[PDB]
Amino acid sequence: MTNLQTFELPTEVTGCAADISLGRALIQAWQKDGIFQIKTDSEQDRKTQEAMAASKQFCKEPLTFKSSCVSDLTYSGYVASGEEVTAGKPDFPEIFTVCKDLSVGDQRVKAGWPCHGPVPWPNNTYQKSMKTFMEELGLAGERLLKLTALGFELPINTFTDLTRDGWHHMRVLRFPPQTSTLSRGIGAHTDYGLLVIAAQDDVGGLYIRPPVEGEKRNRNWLPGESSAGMFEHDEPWTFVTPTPGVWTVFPGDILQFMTGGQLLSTPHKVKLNTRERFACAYFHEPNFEASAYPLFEPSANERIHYGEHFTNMFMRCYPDRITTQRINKENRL
Ligand SMILES: NC(=[NH2+])NCCC[C@H](N)C(=O)O
Ligand SMILES: O=C(O)CCC(=O)C(=O)O
Ligand SMILES: [Fe+3]
Repeated sequence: MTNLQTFELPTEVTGCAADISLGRALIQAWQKDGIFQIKTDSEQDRKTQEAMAASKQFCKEPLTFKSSCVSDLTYSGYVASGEEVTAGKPDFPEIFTVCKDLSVGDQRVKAGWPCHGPVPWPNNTYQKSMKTFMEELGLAGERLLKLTALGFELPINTFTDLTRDGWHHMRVLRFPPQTSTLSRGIGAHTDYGLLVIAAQDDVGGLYIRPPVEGEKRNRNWLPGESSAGMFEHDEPWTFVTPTPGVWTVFPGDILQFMTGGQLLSTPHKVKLNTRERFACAYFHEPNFEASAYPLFEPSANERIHYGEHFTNMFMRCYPDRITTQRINKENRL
């Protein structure tokens, strides 16, 4: 598409008539374009800009310091440019991943649950900026999930019943400038949870793939059907033009599975630009222990254990990271 649809969400979603009309409109936009925008208010906008500023300041730190912000208990922390792999090929942003920030005193960490541990924060100002941002993003994700259930004529809490203490996380990204021979930022892929809410500066680089009539889509939660790299050099790829005062929203793997493909996990990719590009991707996820189920295929026994999918995905992102080594050595998976 050449112009994405932009919506205003209400502060509370109760199931009123306007809620149902909006929820249906959001679903139709996903089914046509693969993505839509939501307007941010003054607080959401500010929190977004504060997160971007903290990201830029952190990236100015020496590489030796950034590399120390790592954990062997959680995937939270720093990812160097070229460390992450998508379809076996290195992605080139530097990243700070924020997963659920759990103390070593948390019962799940004491029990050795995979991926559970405290964030290796660079400092407390950075910590406050990202946690405040993710609180705001979580409120938007809960609204979007209630509206999605209403748009499908499902009980309003269908999806939010799966996101109590949800495994929400965020990737804080800086993409370096391109060269004459290299412009790959992140390869084509689909994300893993229910929703992706994303924000970006004014530089530009994100492309998404809308649903395509007659195009079968891999089911990225299954062994031999990874979505990484698929369609990477074939049209259509919609450029997500930087637009002031909005976040973008598209579905992840769990929504595709639960809706039987009536929604599709939106494939997307990032190209390096002539300038460095800052972006934040937020993932509104089920509880780590939640089992997603088919909504429209009754008598279906299939399930996705979300925590298993997250753990499998991040191990494939970072096969050599100390986090992955400890999972392997201690057979946490
Ligand atoms: N942790 C992520 N969400 N990474 C997004 C990029 C795709 C990821 N490297 C993959 O192979 O699936
Ligand atoms: O750079 C972006 O806008 C999104 C990056 C992304 O897809 C991701 O981190 O999952
Ligand atoms: Fe992504």
